Amino acid sequence: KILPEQPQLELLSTSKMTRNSWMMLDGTKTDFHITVRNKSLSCAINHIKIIPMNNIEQMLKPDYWKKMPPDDLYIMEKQLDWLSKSCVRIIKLPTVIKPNETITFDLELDNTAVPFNFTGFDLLIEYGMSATDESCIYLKKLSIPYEVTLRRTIEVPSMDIIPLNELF
Amino acid sequence: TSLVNSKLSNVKFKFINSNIKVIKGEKFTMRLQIINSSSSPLDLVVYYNNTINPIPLTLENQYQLHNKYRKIAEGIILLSNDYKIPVVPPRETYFADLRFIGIMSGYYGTLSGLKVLDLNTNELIEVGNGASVLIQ
Amino acid sequence: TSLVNSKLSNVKFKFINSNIKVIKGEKFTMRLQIINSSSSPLDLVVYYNNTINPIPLTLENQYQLHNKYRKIAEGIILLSNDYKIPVVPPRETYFADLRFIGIMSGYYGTLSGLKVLDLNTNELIEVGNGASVLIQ
Repeated sequence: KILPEQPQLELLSTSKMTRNSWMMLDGTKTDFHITVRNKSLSCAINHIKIIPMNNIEQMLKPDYWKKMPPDDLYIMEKQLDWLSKSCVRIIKLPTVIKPNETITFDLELDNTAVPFNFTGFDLLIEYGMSATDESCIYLKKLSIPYEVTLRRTIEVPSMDIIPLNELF
Repeated sequence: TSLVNSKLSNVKFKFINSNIKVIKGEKFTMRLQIINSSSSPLDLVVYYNNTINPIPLTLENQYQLHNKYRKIAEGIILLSNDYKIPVVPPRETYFADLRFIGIMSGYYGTLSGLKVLDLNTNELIEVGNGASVLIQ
Repeated sequence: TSLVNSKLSNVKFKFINSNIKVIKGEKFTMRLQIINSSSSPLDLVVYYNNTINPIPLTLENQYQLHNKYRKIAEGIILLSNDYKIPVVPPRETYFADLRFIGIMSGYYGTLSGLKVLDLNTNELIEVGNGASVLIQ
């Protein structure tokens, strides 16, 4: 079986990174740019999709919800859902690349609520070229890793209530 | 009585101003002096617990005891809870600068609740007996 | 060239903004990235040397060398001299937030003097090669 010409992405550079390494102050939200270029000289991609998936979403076994109470289940699973959706995010991505075009798109890394084991990030992309208007789109994979380290900042380790009794 | 000693140890505790009076709602300060001369430094930690001690007596005595424990629990608050006194080297003294603020007017003579835990033998010495706070 | 690594070790250094232009007299900030992946944390200490390096050449070249060394020595000062970078645990990174202020107008390409000492094997690696300060 013979398929048409396919493209390729190179990861030309990233702005505020050094071999995909960064530090975060555990509450501050930053952003930076990603530059990629289509190596192909003939045809380019008409389909891009970004799906970040970091270590903790990668490093939880498929059966975590079996034996846990509803409350801790809700807390941990709410954290997981927010981390899936409202975490590191793409704004203003392109929709059509051209051959040998070095396109750049932004990326906002927001971690206001992440646990103290968020050391890892594995942003993977699947660009694709539409077929010759027949039935399908030929997808590919590219799995760039980022090694972000999370410091520690202000944290509340205890609580009380002690209701008032007398006006002042 | 005002000078409180530690069981199974040689350390010594004394408030510089063991008697203080202040208007309710105004934060005040107490300088707790520690004398250590035994063998070695310590990592004793001071904390005020604002929890009603469970009661063990007729109803009159029982409610008197509950009122006393409630006033102890939710009368004074320590603004440096779970403090870590850094080091107390041997044959040397140190001042623990404790900060409080009162919320319930009364006479907290020999205030309980303020107790210092030694993280070497799990001592629970009642260091707070050397205080005579009076908040209006 | 801009990215500088450490000999006899795997730690690596890079400035976030190696190309900085500021008005002379004003204090500026330069963000130094540390990569640690070798085996264990490092206790590296960074400092700027403000002494004229002794000269070793004809009078012409020798005075050129002396002028260069003087300009390096008394041109920039690190306002956090002898900063103890606390810990860089393995397979992690850290941002040494160095703070400077210049006193002589000029172009300090690949500035020397800013050299970081490693307190494990006495490495005197020249970390300042990845800096291109320009000040009017």
